[PDB]
Amino acid sequence: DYAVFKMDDRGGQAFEAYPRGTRVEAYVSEGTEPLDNRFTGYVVERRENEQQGADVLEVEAYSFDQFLRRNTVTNDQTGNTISQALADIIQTDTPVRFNA
Amino acid sequence: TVHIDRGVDNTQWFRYDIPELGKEAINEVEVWFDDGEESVIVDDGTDKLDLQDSLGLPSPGTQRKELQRPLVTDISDAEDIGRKYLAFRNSTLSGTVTTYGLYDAEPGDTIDITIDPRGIDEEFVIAAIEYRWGVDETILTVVEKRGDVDDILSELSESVQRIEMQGANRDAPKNRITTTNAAAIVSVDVDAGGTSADADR
Amino acid sequence: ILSELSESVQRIEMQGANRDAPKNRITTTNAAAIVSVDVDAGGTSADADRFVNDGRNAVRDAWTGAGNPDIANIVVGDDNSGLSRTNTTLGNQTDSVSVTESLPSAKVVEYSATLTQSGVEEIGLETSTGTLLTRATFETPVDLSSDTVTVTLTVSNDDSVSRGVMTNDGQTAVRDVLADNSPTLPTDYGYGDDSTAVAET
Amino acid sequence: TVHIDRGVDNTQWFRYDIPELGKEAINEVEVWFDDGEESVIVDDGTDKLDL
Amino acid sequence: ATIDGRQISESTGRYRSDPSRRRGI
Amino acid sequence: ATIDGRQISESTGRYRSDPSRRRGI
Amino acid sequence: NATIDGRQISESTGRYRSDPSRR
Amino acid sequence: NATIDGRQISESTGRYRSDPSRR
Amino acid sequence: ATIDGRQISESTGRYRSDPSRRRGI
Amino acid sequence: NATIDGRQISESTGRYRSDPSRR
Amino acid sequence: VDATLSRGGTSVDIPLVEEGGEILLSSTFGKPEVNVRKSGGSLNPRVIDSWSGLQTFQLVGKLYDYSTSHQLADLVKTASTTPLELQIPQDAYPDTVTVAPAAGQASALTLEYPAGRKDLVDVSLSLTRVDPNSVRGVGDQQATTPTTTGTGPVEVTAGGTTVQLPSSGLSVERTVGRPNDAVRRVPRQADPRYEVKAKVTNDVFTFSFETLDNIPATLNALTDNVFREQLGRDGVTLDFNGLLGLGSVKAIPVGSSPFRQVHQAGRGWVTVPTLEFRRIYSNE
Amino acid sequence: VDATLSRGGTSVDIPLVEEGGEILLSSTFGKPEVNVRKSGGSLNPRVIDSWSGLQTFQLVGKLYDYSTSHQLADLVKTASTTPLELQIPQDAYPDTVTVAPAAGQASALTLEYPAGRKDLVDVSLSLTRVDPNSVRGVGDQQATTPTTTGTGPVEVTAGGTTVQLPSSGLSVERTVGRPNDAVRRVPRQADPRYEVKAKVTNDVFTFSFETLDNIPATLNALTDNVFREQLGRDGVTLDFNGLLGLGSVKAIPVGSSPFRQVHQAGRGWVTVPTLEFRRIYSNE
Ligand SMILES: [K+]
Ligand SMILES: [Mg+2]
Ligand SMILES: [Mg+2]
Ligand SMILES: [Mg+2]
Repeated sequence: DYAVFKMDDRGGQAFEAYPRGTRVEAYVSEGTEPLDNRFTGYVVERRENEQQGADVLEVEAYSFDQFLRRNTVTNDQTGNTISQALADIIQTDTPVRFNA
Repeated sequence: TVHIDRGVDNTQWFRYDIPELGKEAINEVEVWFDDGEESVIVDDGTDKLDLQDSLGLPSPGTQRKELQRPLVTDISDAEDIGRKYLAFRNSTLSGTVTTYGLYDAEPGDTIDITIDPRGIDEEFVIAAIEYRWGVDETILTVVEKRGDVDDILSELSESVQRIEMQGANRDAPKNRITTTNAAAIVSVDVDAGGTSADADR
Repeated sequence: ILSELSESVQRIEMQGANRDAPKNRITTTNAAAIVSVDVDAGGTSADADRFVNDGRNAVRDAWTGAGNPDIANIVVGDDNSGLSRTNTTLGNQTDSVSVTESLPSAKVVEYSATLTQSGVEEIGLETSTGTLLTRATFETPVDLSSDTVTVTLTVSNDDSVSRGVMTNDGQTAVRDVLADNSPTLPTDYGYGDDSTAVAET
Repeated sequence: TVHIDRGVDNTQWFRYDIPELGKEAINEVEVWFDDGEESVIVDDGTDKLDL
Repeated sequence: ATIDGRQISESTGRYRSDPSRRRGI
Repeated sequence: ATIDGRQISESTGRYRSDPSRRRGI
Repeated sequence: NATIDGRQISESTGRYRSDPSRR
Repeated sequence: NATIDGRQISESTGRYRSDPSRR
Repeated sequence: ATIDGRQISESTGRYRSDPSRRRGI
Repeated sequence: NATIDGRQISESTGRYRSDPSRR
Repeated sequence: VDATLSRGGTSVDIPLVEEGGEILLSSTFGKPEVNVRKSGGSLNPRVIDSWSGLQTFQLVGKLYDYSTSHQLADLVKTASTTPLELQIPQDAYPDTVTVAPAAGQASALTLEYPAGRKDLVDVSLSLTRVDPNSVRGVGDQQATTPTTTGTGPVEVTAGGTTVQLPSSGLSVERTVGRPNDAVRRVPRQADPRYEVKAKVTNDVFTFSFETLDNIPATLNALTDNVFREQLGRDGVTLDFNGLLGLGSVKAIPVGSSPFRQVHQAGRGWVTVPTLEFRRIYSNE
Repeated sequence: VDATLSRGGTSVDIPLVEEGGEILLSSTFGKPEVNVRKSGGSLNPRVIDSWSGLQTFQLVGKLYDYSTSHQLADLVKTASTTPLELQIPQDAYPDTVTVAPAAGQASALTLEYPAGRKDLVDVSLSLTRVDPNSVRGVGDQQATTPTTTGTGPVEVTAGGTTVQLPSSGLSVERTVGRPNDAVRRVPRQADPRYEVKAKVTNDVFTFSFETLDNIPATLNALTDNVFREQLGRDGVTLDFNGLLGLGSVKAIPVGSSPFRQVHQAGRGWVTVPTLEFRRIYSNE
């Protein structure tokens, strides 16, 4: 899961707001409907380039599925039910909240 | 050791593309060493804690890689392997700046770059330099250069090579075969009643 | 395609590993001291200053316990060109004078000398061995006539480093490295368990 | 478990690109296991006979 | 309209590698 | 005309991978 | 305006242009 | 004249054009 | 204008492989 | 009509266009 | 009556006068940011309107002195975060609109100094309406037209040779624009955001004349020293010597058709329909 | 009066005569190879000029002989490394210049044979100036116009059916060019390099006429046999039968609009504004 935001910048002022790992949320509203938080993630890339006179900032952000992806099973669930395994793995090997 | 006196003043750039590249960065490496018989964790605390506070996670935001270097018997060497892995994956500025001239400039040289629209006013190391005739462009890569698909491919290629060459006795008896090459041309001339052939094979 | 290859390579990479192996740990920690240079030549501030790579290395080598920089001379010159980290010498040295050392506060040291020299474009701090620590340049030549040159070096924490800090005592030590003033150089390392956020104090 | 009540009516789409993807597909997998000392063949007879 | 193949391939590299970076390596 | 690098790379993905699918993996 | 397989490759840069000076 | 991320993807072929026969 | 994705990918393959060829394989 | 290294990248869509209503 | 264009303390009045049935003001209203669906299974497309609109003003008029014309060129070309304000003397418009030079255009301002006319300059302005509170920028670049008090001929200097342009049929046009400024869509305002960029502008001088005597020498000197030479990083010095109150500019002929020599049947002279110079770096 | 265009022993004098105040000779000077910076932190761009310029000659004139007209077409279309040399009767030009047929164009030469106008051919020539010493290539390809001495109608043969074009309002236009030749920038000198390529040229015949009698039969025969058939690798035989001294050519109509039937209010006949044929492979 990823998001790309495109912004105008001046004197690199907005570039400084998006260090790697900083929290980004995207909210959406159509018409008079209340804001829905549609994406939460962290910045992985900030890019600023010359686009025909414009100073264009791209912010690229990844989300929580990265933590399941970039982690490994540490202890062995041989002789566990899938229930017991899910509990063990998520609580030991991932930084996310477990709820049985 | 070297500085380029003719900097890139605000009037002397005409295109730039300056990112922070943090796509591939991780904060934990575990290196297995000896005959896979001992292990070391290289632990970037800062990045884990920052991801926790940022995202609101219940525990430090671990992102991990596992390596096996089975010929390494020294723990402090295994640390260096892991440290090197983290360092080469870290977030860095890696911008392009487009200017003119600078034929004397080399990678490893330092240069002053001022770009007011970008709020840049710094002395930078040149990572790469590219000269284009025709469009008459000098393209500076500053701080660091990173690849794209070639980075993925080279990392895989090196890994494959390392696993392929395991168990090879490097003190093995050498043998040699010589590739050599020679050719004879057979020319054909055909004459029939004083008339030469128009084509022969 | 790449994911499948990568997933395959990783599986073969880790194949011989004992996952009940003895585990060891190395922590990656990061801190920085900013040293700020101010140059005053008879009431005129320098337009630019660099703490040169030689000066950075002098402080680095001193921190390892090799030996403190012996700051001896203020050197003045007649060339404002090519100011960089990479400067090992003044552009064109015209005069040299022995310093008086003052320590106005913790974290700051002042070197000052009385000097007569026309057309001063550049000024520098120099050790007994000839190592340049700073170079500063003026946009317009300064005529000095028994005028006091002051070079002020101020030590500070780099507040951009997340979750690490150089303490007030550490910044004082860096000052004492520059001032030859018996610094409390690194001799030990500690680990603890209080998680209260880092401060200079 | 969840249904999006709104749907996509014939007036609500405005571009589409629907393939059947089948360039990766194979019909036999042989797995070596137990330090490579035993093997099992997984056999998709349908695709083999259809080809 | 003559299109430079080096320019296209070098410009698009960022985007070609991104799906892979999203998935680990 | 400004061309979106994401859309070029995303559109052409099917065609970049096909030469390898033609050869197995 | 350019397409690959019916999908637009033109970037939706939100930049205005307006009629040149008449002369 | 076409750009990706502000860089030109047009080749600097040094080939001339000059305006056609008037008719 | 309609652009053939096969033609772009076929034409540019030359240049997509060069960065990796520069680095060995 | 566009070319990379002399090869046409335009698709040979066998699709007709004909002149618009005059106005 | 008369239209005011101002930026802080600087103010220029443009008479908005023309002959007969000529267009003095054109205002275009646009929705460039509506998505109308190109396909879908209905007879008629679905749409979405979700962004700021376009308003463009095209002003035509005449100026009665050259000094004001140079002030107008300077006012249009200047990079500043201070709003450029336009006052239109017609009831269908509000008293002040905040404007940018035309959003992506090389030619926002055209000034023409036609032959046979004195103290009478043709003005064409293209302006884009922007949100008054969304003028955003960091940089500040005061434009100056070089001015002097002479009477002398227009002189082109390149490679140590000076060419005096013929006075006969001599007509001058200046185009000015700021194409590197970004005018950008905003979600729920009527008007777009103006990103003022301290970046390269458009400034072009176009001359037309008849070459009547010393014809080979005049044309050859120009073509030898300007067109058949490599000018390097430098260019032509273009000196007006006080004609129109203008001074010395550094320039280069750009592109495929900046100069043309025209020979007509039955005529003993050469026409130059265009000699076109773009202003280059010298504002250090 | 006359301008001479020559290549070795072949020489064509073109009268350079026209009516009233028509443009006989246009010369455009350019610098296609100047790099003007599109952006940067200056008000005015930095530039670099490092390559050859461009000089283009456009010659309008008349020829008084159809034989000479065919020689001019042959001369322009021929691939040869022998310089094409142009002599212009005006003092602003050097006595001879080396030329290429217009660099990228399908239309370097237009020859018009209008209705009325016996022994008057309208000539338009576009030529690019090239370095006399930098004419490079391998192959010679002599272009021959097929010539014969008949009187007969213009005949169009396809699939064993022959259509005779109406004499009424008949106009012929021929267009010739060499788009496959490279005119290439060189550093450090005034004029570009000419790469002569023994490759495909442009040769097009356009007809305009009014179909007065046997209207269905005449038009149907052309449309049914040329436009509604597939012609394959072969094409149409276009035979002039000695009109303008021309003979038999193999051609095909190309594109969206090579042929038009025009019907006008209150007229009892059909106008063909264009019938356009391109010459196809025929040399062995
Ligand atoms: K001390
Ligand atoms: Mg033979
Ligand atoms: Mg300082
Ligand atoms: Mg001391």
